Amino acid sequence: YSWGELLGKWHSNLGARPKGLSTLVKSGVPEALRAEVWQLLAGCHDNQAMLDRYRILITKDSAQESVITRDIHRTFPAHDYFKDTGGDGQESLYKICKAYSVYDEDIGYCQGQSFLAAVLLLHMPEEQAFCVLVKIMYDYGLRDLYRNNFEDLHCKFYQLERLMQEQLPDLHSHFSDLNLEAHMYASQWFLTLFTAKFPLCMVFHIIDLLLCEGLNIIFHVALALLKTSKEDLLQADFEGALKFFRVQLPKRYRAEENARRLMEQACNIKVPTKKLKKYEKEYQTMR
Repeated sequence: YSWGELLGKWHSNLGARPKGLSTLVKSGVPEALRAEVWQLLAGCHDNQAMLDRYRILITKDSAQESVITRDIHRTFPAHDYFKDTGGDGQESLYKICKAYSVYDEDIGYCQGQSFLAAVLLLHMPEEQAFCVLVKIMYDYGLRDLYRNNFEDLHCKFYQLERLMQEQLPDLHSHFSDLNLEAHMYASQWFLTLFTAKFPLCMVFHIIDLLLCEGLNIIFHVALALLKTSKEDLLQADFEGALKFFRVQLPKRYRAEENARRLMEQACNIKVPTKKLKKYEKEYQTMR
């Protein structure tokens, strides 16, 4: 089945996902089609109200200049589009982040959010990147992870640990012996959607899957990463395991072949909503 046939049908029934979308996203959106598909998946249709709002938000001043500026100078600094500090990429990135800090009047701009903005900007006009970023934060519930001094993120750490305990017991046993807990290695995984440390070709694939199947995909990729790395991690001590996550693990998905396979593995791995429910309740009652 093809993206050509699928988009043809999508465009003739705008408010409804056509069949076979999931199987196609699983293999990955062709780079060339991402601007269009991502905006379809997120329910962005060249909105005029949002365009006019954005043009006003980029004229307002933000409290988080310094947090944004800090993040921008370290967002994909080896990529040609973002390398130089006076460049059009960084400027556009600045406008997006500044517009989000004003748009979201409870959370504002969050540390590491510029990595996600950048991924979107690479594929679409600045302003469209803003709209998809707003969608991901609000509709896909990414901003809720930050809410309440990170309440729901902590819940999500518990869930991954219980999933690991059920699906990777040897690794869970070894992590238990080391007191290596999920909040030490998995915070950027959940908060930045891997865009904080992982390679562009890897994270583009992540955005494909997230926008289609929602935030639960992070569980799938986290577990696939842990599974493929089992033997490295099993021989690691405390400091080694963290150094492995922060430095060695990202380098392994720099190429399109290794990124494609990991997403395949992530999609074969089952994270039943029921089981997530179970663990969420377990956690909820604790506090």
